[PDB]
Amino acid sequence: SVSKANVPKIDVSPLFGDDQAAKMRVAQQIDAASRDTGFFYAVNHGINVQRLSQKTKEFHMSITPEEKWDLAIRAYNKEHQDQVRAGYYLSIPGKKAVESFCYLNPNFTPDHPRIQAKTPTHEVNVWPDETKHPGFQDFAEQYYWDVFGLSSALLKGYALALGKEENFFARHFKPDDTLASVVLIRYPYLDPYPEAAIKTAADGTKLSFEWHEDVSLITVLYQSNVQNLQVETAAGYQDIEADDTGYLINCGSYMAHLTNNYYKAPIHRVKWVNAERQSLPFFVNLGYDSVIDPFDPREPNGKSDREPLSYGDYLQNGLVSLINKNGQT
Ligand SMILES: CC(C)[C@@H](NC(=O)[C@H](CS)NC(=O)CCC[C@H](N)C(=O)O)C(=O)O
Ligand SMILES: [Fe+2]
Repeated sequence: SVSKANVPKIDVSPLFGDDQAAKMRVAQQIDAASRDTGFFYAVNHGINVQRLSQKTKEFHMSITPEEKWDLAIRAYNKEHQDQVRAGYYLSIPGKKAVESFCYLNPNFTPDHPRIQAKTPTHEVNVWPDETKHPGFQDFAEQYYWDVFGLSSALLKGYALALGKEENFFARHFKPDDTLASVVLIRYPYLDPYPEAAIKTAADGTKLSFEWHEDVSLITVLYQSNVQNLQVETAAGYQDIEADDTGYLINCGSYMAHLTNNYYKAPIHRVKWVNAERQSLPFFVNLGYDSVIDPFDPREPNGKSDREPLSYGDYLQNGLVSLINKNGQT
């Protein structure tokens, strides 16, 4: 009754090199996937995902309630009015299964100009005690830059796919000001599983997270090997097969805006599965003042007439809207 989505595996290794024709062949595959279901797996990416999964598991399984309160975002701890994005998102025993830890650009320090100006969406990361979680902060900050590098290469592929010079997106994706985030999500095995944490879709499917478009330019996702994602097509939802060696890639709504919906942001949802698993997205966000003039690849002259949208305004509105529509995570 439920079909399986065509999600190609694309070797992205040429995007790190200087063979221009091989890069074009990767771009063609990105274009094709982006115009079909909107998802592809990036393989030969060079990231040590075994260590990513191990270190994340050690953190999730060793952190205590005391530490979670100390790291909690404002939604769970009224004392932390400056932590809207960065920190711990608590589970609620008997009611809410998912829990997660979100961190932002490690360069956002108290001395950073955007932090000194109190610009919305910029926060300084909070971390657990080094002595209770030795090496965790070092690993997590290094991971940020590893996935930043992969994402920068992917953005070159997207640029070439759309007929632009390879730095068209990447020039706005900078270590000093990127609003990109990593979220380390734990979906636990629970017996009994709290019914309040299961949502029923219109078609009767039991869900952990309802349909949505991503608030991102692109989303770069690593998940353990438990099938859970579905993508909407005109003929209904289709299952995305899991692969715990690759990164699952899709566009967010900022890409849809700037391409006049040529690359749509695919609508997707998370099925309920009672299994211990990890979901580790990196949301590729630009800088607060980054603006890309919209264009329409379908038109010879590329004219669009959609309004340019500052990334900061897009992100602030998008994060709130997603909470209002799909709930506080
Ligand atoms: C579908 C997965 C990416 C994951 N869902 C998610 O991460 C969902 C939907 S994309 N994303 C969010 O809630 C937005 C988090 C943004 C983050 N706090 C920030 O300040 O940047 C899951 O497994 O639930
Ligand atoms: Fe998503």
